[PDB]
Amino acid sequence: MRVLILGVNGFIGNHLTERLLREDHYEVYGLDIGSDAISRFLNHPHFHFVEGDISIHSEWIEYHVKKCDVVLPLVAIATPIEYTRNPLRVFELDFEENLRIIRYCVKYRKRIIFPSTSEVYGMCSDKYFDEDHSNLIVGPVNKPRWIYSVSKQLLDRVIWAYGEKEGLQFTLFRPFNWMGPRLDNLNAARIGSSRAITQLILNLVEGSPIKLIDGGKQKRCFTDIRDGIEALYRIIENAGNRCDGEIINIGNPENEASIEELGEMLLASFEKHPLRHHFPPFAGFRVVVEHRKPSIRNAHRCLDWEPKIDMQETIDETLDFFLRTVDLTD
Amino acid sequence: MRVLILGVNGFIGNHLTERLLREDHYEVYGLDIGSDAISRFLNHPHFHFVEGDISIHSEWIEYHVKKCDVVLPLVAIATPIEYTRNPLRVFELDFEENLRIIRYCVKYRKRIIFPSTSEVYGMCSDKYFDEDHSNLIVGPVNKPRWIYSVSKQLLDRVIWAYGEKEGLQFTLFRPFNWMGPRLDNLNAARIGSSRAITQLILNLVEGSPIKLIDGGKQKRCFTDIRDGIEALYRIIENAGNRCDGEIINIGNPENEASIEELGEMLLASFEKHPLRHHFPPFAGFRVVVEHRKPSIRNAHRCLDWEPKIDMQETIDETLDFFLRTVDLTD
Amino acid sequence: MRVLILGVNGFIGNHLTERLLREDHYEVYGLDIGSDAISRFLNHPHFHFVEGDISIHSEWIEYHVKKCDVVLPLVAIATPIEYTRNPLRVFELDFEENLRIIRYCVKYRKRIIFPSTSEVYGMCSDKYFDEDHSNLIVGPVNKPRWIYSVSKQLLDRVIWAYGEKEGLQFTLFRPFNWMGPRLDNLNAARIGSSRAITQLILNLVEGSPIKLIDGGKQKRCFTDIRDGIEALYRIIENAGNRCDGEIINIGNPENEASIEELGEMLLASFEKHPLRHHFPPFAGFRVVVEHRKPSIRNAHRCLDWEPKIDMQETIDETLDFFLRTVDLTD
Amino acid sequence: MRVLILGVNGFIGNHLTERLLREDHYEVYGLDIGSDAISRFLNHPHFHFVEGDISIHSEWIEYHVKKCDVVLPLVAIATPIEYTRNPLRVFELDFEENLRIIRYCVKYRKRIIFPSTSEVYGMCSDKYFDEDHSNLIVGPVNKPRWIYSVSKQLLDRVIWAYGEKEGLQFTLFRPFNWMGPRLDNLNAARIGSSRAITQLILNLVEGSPIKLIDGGKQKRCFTDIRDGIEALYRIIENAGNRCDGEIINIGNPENEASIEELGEMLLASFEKHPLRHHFPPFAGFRVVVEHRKPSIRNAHRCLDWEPKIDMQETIDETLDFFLRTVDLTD
Amino acid sequence: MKTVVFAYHDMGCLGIEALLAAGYEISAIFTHTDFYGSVARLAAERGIPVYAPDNVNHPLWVERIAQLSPDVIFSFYYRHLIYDEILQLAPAGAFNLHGSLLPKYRGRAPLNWVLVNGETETGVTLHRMVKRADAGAIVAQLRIAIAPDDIAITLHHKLCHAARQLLEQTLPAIKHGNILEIAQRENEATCFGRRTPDDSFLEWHKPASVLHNMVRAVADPWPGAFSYVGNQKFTVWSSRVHPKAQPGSVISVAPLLIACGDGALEIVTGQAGDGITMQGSQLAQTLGLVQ
Amino acid sequence: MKTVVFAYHDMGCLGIEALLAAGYEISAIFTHTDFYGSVARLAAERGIPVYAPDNVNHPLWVERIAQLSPDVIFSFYYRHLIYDEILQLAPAGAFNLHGSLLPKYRGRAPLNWVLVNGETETGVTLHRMVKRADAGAIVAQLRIAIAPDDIAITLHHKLCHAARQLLEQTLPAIKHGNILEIAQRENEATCFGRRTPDDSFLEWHKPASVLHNMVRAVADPWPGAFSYVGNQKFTVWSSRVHPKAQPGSVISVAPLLIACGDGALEIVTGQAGDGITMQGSQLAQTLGLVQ
Repeated sequence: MRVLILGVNGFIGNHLTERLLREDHYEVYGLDIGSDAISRFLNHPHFHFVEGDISIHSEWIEYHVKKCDVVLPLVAIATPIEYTRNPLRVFELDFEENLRIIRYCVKYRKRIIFPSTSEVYGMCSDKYFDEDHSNLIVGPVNKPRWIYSVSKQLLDRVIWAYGEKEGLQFTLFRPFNWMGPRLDNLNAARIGSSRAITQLILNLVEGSPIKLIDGGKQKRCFTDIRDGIEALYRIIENAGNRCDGEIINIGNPENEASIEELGEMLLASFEKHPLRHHFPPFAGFRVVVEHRKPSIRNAHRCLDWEPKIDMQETIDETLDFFLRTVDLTD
Repeated sequence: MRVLILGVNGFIGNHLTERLLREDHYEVYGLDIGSDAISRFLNHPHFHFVEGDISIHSEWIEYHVKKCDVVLPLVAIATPIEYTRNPLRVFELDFEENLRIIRYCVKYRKRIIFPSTSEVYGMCSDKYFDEDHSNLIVGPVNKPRWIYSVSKQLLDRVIWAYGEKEGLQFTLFRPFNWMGPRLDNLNAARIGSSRAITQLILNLVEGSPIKLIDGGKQKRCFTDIRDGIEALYRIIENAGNRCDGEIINIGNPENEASIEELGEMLLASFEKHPLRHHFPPFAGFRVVVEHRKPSIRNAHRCLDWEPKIDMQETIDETLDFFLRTVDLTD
Repeated sequence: MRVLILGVNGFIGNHLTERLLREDHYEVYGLDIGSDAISRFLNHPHFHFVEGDISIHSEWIEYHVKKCDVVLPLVAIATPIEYTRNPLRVFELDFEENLRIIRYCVKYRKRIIFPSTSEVYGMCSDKYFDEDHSNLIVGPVNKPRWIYSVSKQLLDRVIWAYGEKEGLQFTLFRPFNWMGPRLDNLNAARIGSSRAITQLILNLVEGSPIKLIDGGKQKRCFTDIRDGIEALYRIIENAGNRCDGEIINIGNPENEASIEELGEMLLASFEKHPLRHHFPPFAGFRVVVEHRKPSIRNAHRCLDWEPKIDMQETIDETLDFFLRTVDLTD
Repeated sequence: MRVLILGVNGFIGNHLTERLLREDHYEVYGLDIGSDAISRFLNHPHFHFVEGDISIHSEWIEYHVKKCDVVLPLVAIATPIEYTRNPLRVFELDFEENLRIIRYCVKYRKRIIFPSTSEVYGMCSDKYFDEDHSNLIVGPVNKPRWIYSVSKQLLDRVIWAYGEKEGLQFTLFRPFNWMGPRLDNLNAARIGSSRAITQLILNLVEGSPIKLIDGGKQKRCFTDIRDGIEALYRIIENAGNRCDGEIINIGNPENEASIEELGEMLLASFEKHPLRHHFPPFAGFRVVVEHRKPSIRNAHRCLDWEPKIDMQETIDETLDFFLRTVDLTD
Repeated sequence: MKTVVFAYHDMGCLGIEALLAAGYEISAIFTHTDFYGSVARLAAERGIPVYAPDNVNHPLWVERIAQLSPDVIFSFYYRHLIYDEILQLAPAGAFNLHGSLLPKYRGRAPLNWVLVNGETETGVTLHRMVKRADAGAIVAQLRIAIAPDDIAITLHHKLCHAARQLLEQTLPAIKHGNILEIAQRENEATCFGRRTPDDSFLEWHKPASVLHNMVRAVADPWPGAFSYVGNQKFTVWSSRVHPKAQPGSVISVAPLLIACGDGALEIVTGQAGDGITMQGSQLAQTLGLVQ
Repeated sequence: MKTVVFAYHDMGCLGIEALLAAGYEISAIFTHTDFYGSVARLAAERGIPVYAPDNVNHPLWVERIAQLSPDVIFSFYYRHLIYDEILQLAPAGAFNLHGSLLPKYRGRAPLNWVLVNGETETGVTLHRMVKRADAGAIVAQLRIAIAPDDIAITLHHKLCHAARQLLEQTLPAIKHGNILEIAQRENEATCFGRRTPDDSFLEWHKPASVLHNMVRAVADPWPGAFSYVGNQKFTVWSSRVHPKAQPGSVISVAPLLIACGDGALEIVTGQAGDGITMQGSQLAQTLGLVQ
């Protein structure tokens, strides 16, 4: 129908718009300060870009909320530099006006799909991993850069409150380290950038010797974008109205692999890339949240949705893409 | 100097005012919506009441902050059921209005002594309780009790941030289970009334049978207001300039008593109570967290304070007080 | 009708109130933060005090402007140290709020009686000081205390603009070096007295040797509160309507005296006054803008005013007052 | 770096922008209601126009100040008739709004380049115009029509205050009658159009006889536009970090020239223009501040700058160009 | 031989230089988080690891001290508290140097009250720590003198030199083993603190010698002995005492002389407000003082 | 022979002491508005009034200079330009001490400009002023060498002793009367631009020796040589050069060496961010660098 995505300029935002363009009854008006990541889409008639900044314009975003039918918050800072420089500014800004959005949305009775952050677990050591009944662990209070992260969890609670006093339909949804083509840079203020995988890309492009940090036995999992985006399509269509008030998670337990094997297939995909002649050779190995298991019971009970695509070939293709599209701007 | 007490009408407020009238350089202009409990001290020449409510007045509070020299908030919701009846109101009152007053004091560089709550530790599993190095625990989302407590803890965090980036002079202090004359009523929204001692007030005065709740082994620590207010004097005068940017705890660790011994010496001090023949006898016994020790190293280091009054004296003379002040009309 | 004199707690405010209570068709509502100096007139039936501050209070002043029928701006900050440490403070209070009241007065067709300053002449080289025909000389730009002062002059110019296109009913009046009983306190930063006479009172009370600036040849003019205030009354009813667009000075040019004869008169009254025995004596004279004569043509032109009360006898009553009313319990 | 110049559509603004277009690290955002004068350089990739008006948009300008890095105000009204018809409009526009902008820039720590006017010195009798040390002579009191102009000088004083307590990095600069191509019209609200040169244009195009004002011997000075803008370029890069909080003037005192000799050299350069045939001849002579010296000590103390191009060549090519670009739509 | 020292400030720096002069190695230097030669640069020249945690009251630093196993622990003018919960881990004990003569003359703020009387006999004590803080037995104590012409900088130089030649003798004592202590009086023990800035205001009713010690205690670069007349601030840096009218008036202007409770005080140098320091006569000229 | 000197900082104080050793009397000192020795203390102990006006380009201050009637002007490392407003009062003229090989690279901040080439031959030059500043005859030139191990503070100290021992026999030269000086060689004058922040950023293409001398010159108490990787800052307080490698690659870990345009560099003293100083092992532990 009518879709507003606040924070249109993003990685996941770009893929979400790209997949919305397949469906024929959707008008997309995307507002954000820049459009570089979506520069291909500008010419497409049904998408309309809006230069703006949620920190400043107040009635104007509300005018968007009026004109549309569904509103998608997507803004968050995942850049470490604001944590170290002045975490209080990002804490006051990227937190409070979000509640302004929630209050305006509940006043206008608008449909809200908010992306919760994966940082609320921290380092839970309890055997029985839970999301609504287990406890959360935080480190020493002496540091301020985690003040903001924990408050994000509080924000979720606030949305929950809005349920029992007016009955606003709310969806707390949580992507986990989605990757694919069109990655982002280090300093990009976009969520979805797993520092582990990005650091691996840096180790590859720099061509430094593969640093086996404690042997590389740490395990990771990865997800595909499009399967999640189609899940969000089924939420948007609201099959059975079964997504209301339920926290939905999207993750693949089975692709539970250590860093070592990841590196083996990583080199097995890199050493077949033709453009290696612009690249340093394989420098050789040199020795120097343990597990997140996603419960997909809610996903089945709300959508009957399952994942289909495997990881390995997609990671190889994304690596080959990011090696072919190395910035020509020397 | 000039002292402003946000919510001076209460247990702590009344005791603080009464002891502050012992000194000769204090002017007290106390603002709150009610003044019944301070009817005795309203006539004192330098004590003047101000009918107010921070939820409505904005320039009034900032006026009083400017004209005064020290500002002390003292308001907090001690009502558990109010956490559930209309949680939105408590969220809108307890969080951002106080954030506003902290920001206002920041703009004015006023010495702020903030009354943090004892719920900062919560249910930490570590035996050696710390204040700035141990872990913190939050509750399940479906249980609403934490929506207040945890958020309160977060506000404390915010004040600390205003330290290093704004140069705010902050004094986080936490009251632990105080008692004394003029006990709080059932519905008073002022802290300073332990659930245990209040429950015993119901058991005795209401004449309920004494519940032998699982033997009565859990143990609590109690404090006298006099030691605390003497401490607040030495912080207001700021002996040695050593309390700047420090977290201070006021408590009495050594005298820790279980419920059974509490009830036993309560019955002992009750059997000598003079007005007994105007109050019906006991109806017979009816048969039916676990550890909290404070670390008061910083208080000793920055103030060199020791506790004086020992519990049973306060307990029996306060029980005698609130037994003899039963309305004699009926 | 209704009279509002903003800045009631002061020398000129108190004497203005005393004069106004001599006539029977005035109601006096005085607004200010303090009431110590006019506490003699609280019990008078038609006196009504209201706490206020133009810096913070906004609705109270506007509501009074609506209700009253004549409005008198009278208070000004004259703290020297505030000039040097924080010029921004005096700029942000003393300028814009007053411009706001002038603009409200325009919007509500209200009388404005603004106390312009007499210090605008500065160092005019002509033997006969004029206001609109002689030249003016000012000091260097590097001194900070004129930074505020000069803006006051510009401020006057603004109301002058209101004369031409819209014809606001305005009157700029300049008191020149006034005196009278009920002297200001020593540490009070309030205008109303000459610095020469004040330093002379200090030279008497502390018994310091009087420093003869070039022999004490600098000539000044002095006025009495009664004559000027009755003149102010006859400007308040604005007889004949002819005072519109008129700028009125108050002074006694004939009563022009150097410091030397002030010292002679001071010694004459001091060596004669009997209660001297609780004070230190004088220590002798130590040897160490110069002439001001303003025009009073407009006063005759519009109102036909001629001053009555002289200079020496008023010193005798004022000095006898400030000698006899010193609290013996000091 | 990022530069935001308020009032991009003008003589000085256009020149400075086109000068900046030779350095590759500048992004230019130019806000004004009009864009006719910038009709060529708008297509330049890094310059972007913004329809705005400081009287109405408030958050919009401040958002620009945030996203940019340096802010340069350049708007001012130099229309004498507007000083009389509606002095209030200019009073609250050229003073109030920009004062708010200075407050904003101070609040968020932004470097400010402020344009002052040379008319503040007046008629100092010393051979060297001093800004903080010289004396001042003023015009008649009874004329308020120019009160706005001296108001601007007061604004400079405010910036002065900003020095001593905040340490704001302000750079006050004063044009002394620059000249160059793309001059302004009669009703254009852009400064720089010296009455001498403009009067010369009108006396040629209208063909009126030359008024030898007191024989046409009154002196004037001129400056090159290039020298001014390269100066501003060196302050923008702030060579040596020695230009912060410094007062810099740009002038050519060795160009002391009377109206008569301007007439003779400009004619001696203009009668060589081939296309004169559509322009009326000259009609003879009819017979009909006064000495200003700049200080260039600070210029050599900071930048070591000195002007190159010889003036009459500038004036005649500019006159030739405005003669060949006569608007055909008249 | 090798031990983990906890040091801070120039006292700690001098202690490091002292034990280095005898060939002692430092496993780690636990100092607080921070013109003189930084001990960090010296330790980097020696290539030895350094750590500066905000607190040692964790099991982790407990196990650092456990498996580093230091052999003797010192305390040079430390600011942060080391309470007995850490003193338990010390195998051989802890020895803290403090600049007052134990066990006599204790109270509040000893440093200034030994300046008030200008005692020719003061002392510095190296002492043990026990369960009762600052109550351990005296290990060694040394005597020093105060000259009538001493300024803060020069007497601090004297105390540094005193620490030098004292440690020169304490090092052989410790390397030889335990040294017999000298007992104290338990009925004369306290816990010391600090003072307040408001003591800088010059109460002219005080005696001339007392005012002399007040001027002495606030020498450059301490904030200074400040006083206000009317709305004008000033601070006095140096003065003398010299041997009429009612006390309270200024007798002479050049030089400026002030009457006091007993005798007269002659001000050498003072600064008026934010202006530079200058001698008394010009100060009295600007302040408008009279003879 | 009473004169008014304009002095500032420790070369200024040193010039005061040298002039006092000559016996010259200073009517007043026009010092500019302010760890170095403040002139106020010595002026107070020896009793010389000192005036610090915000500006001297006024009728009243020049009237003061006219009434005092100085006979000479001295300049010790002055910053501002001397326009004829000061040149006219002097009967004998003005003379400036400058630490560079004039007429090369004149102007503000000559310290880095003279250490750019790292000459083993540099010193102090006295010269006279004329209407064009720094264009009068050279009075004297004094030479000293810099050792490869010299640190910035030791160079400053050596300049100070050199200034003392130079003034020691330059003051008699002007005492005895005028001397026929040596004129400047104008054929050795050039002009350049400004300095960029990149001089702080440790870029890796220039050879090791030049940036080594810069780093050892910008040692403490100067800000130091600081550079960033990723989002992490560090500063190199000192280093040494160890001897055909790919620039940008990490050569070793223990010890650790950095590849550069020529040779290899080794960090021995340095600190990351605002932390304590420590050899590069702990810095590479936080950063994560391996060979």
